[PDB]
Amino acid sequence: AYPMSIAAQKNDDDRQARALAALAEKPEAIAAKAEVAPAEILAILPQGAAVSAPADRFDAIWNEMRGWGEILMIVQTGDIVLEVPGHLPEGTESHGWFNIHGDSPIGGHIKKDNCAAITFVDRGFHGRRSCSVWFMNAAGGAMFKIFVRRDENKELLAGQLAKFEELRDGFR
Amino acid sequence: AYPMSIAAQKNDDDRQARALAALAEKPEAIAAKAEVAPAEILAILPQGAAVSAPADRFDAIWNEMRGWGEILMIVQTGDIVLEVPGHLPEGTESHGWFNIHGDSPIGGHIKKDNCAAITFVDRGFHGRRSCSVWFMNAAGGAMFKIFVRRDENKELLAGQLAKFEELRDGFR
Repeated sequence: AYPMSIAAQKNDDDRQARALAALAEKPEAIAAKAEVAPAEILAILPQGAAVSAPADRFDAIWNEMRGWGEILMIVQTGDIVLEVPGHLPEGTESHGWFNIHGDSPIGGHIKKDNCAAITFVDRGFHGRRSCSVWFMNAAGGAMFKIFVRRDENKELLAGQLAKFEELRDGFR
Repeated sequence: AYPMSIAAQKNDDDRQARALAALAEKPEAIAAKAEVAPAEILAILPQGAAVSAPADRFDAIWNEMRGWGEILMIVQTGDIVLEVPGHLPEGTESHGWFNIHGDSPIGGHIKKDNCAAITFVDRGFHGRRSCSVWFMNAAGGAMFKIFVRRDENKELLAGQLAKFEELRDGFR
């Protein structure tokens, strides 16, 4: 909106430069924080690796994932990474918050009105394919992430993976 | 360390003033963010309501709580409050991180080297007594919180509560 200055644009150009350069380690998105916000590193991944749906699809996507079986819920801050396996429960909504409680260890409150985008990330993570759904906030960071689980043989669960790909493809 | 200025001290005094004043709603600590950091509102609660142990007690306290049975783990950010019921699993440590994984839905990684204090909070929460253990970071915020559970009758679980009080009293 506001006019840009030569230095500001230059600062931007250099920022993107560091972004691309930092991606050198092709296979953690947050770690690649040499420069800017996670959503900026996501927009720089190979085409198809980061497919976003509009925030208004929040309820449809959540309902969809509730049928995926046991997934892995992950919330991360600079002090902790909490990983909780479980089925996604039904949620009720009031004043911008999506209150989730059901027969699952995954419970609490999601500030749904803070969601700016929902990005399906399908990329190599340290040698292996990783599939997850990132609910992004207005600041370009992940509010939380839902990961597709792996089986005994360490491979992405077939049935769940198919549903992820199916949903993700629809937004591509 | 560095010398204070009249305005800076005044700013501080006014800050504490807002803190105390905001506490008007005697029974959420974070909500009381009219002015400063959570640890500052904690240090303002009635004597005994917030008892802190030194960060070096991290392992002893975690081991202690692992014997408390099913507790409630809570991590909160501006976008989400994740509440996970479960037993605390054993953890291993490497490079400042406490990696917790076991027979429990509570799993992941805690940045143990970021812990500055562990505060036992025993206070009225909206009419009723609430007991929890806050692992604080250097910035005066809670990294995560472990809450004592309630039973069918909605009262704090007797056996668990006793262990909490016992441990907390020892630091008072």
